[PDB]
Amino acid sequence: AHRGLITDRNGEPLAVSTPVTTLWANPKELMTAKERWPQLAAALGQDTKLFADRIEKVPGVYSIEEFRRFYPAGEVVAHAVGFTDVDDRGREGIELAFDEWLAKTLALSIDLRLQYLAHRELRNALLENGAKAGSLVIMDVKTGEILAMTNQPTYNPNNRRNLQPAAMRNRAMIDVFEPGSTVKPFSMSAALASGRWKPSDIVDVYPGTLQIGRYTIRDVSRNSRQLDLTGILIKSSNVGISKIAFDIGAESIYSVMQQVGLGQDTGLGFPGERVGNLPNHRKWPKAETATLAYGYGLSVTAIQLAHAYAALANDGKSVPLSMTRVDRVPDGVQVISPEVASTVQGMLQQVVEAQGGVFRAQVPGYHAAGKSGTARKNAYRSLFAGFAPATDPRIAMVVVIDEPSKAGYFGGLVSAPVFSKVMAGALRLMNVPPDNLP
Repeated sequence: AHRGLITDRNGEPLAVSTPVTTLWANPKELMTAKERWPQLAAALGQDTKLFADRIEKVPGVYSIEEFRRFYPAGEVVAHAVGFTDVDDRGREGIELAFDEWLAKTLALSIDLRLQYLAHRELRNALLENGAKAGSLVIMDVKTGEILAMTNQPTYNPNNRRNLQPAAMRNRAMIDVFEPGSTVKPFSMSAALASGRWKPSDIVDVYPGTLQIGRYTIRDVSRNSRQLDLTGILIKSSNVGISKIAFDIGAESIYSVMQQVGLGQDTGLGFPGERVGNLPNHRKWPKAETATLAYGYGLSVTAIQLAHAYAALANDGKSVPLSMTRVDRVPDGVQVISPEVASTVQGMLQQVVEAQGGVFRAQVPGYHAAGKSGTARKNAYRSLFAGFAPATDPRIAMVVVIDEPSKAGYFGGLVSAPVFSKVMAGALRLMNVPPDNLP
């Protein structure tokens, strides 16, 4: 049976059926032309005796047209597309998730142009920083479509030999990690929604440490005393966000993170896909309120993180995630009030653009918003999550760089230049008009 074509969103082929032949034979018609057996084996490329024992233009040898898959883009979309086995059955990715449907053309949400850009830049960043692995997710904030999803290391699905187990993992969907400072905008959304905090309110975070029993909350950058809420985000102050969290209570923060999908089911029927964990306590301990607020008290995937930022970018409205091309966009759910989402967007723009901010995440020609983070796995993950253009957001992106060995001090900000280059390239390919012109 001829398997359905898989294409990218523009009709580019990603998985195609090619005809193969099971040269079958009954052990009774062949047995009438034994003198022809050696000649068969010689053309077939098998040993005479092995073939003769196996049986025990040739009579009894007939063709049966069978099918097999090939992947025109190879390693570039290996994890999203996946592959079929010898018997042409979906064994990984979309091939497995849409197996019944395929065994009818299926258009993915992936834009192969953005996929080649993301793959290349993620690969270059891994080589420059001496990193072990990486992942990069690009989402259309208006449609919920996954426009690019790349993982490094990757494999060639057309050449499945000497494969390393590391290359097979769909990291963007299966690797669970603590998002760290990238979840502070959700902690800020709870603070703003509480009615107790405004962006201009000040928190005293000096000396960049805060003692809670035998536990010590520490900021990475410790040159601060009074910080407003934008400053807490710019400086990644774990101390500052913990004090806000003690004032608003962990329950308000847990609700926002739950609503944006952190540690929750994305709704995608993608095989292997992880959920991570968003803890919930009857009575929250002081240290867990703080660790939740600064991103160490939960575990998420890169897809959930991009999805959460896509909701923030889309004025607090969450559009369901999709791995297939979206023609009719679903209604979406208001997860953060639009006024709060709008204020948090403004602060995240300042994180990238303000003096002392993440300047390497700046996108030439556009206003961009985002937040960097480190995930302490010594070993760590460098993270960057953001969206652009900040005035009418179109794309949300998450960059994950695992164990950058060549990064010294400022190692945690290794993901920010990748976001800049991939965001600039994606917006230009998408013909997005610049919103930052002097």
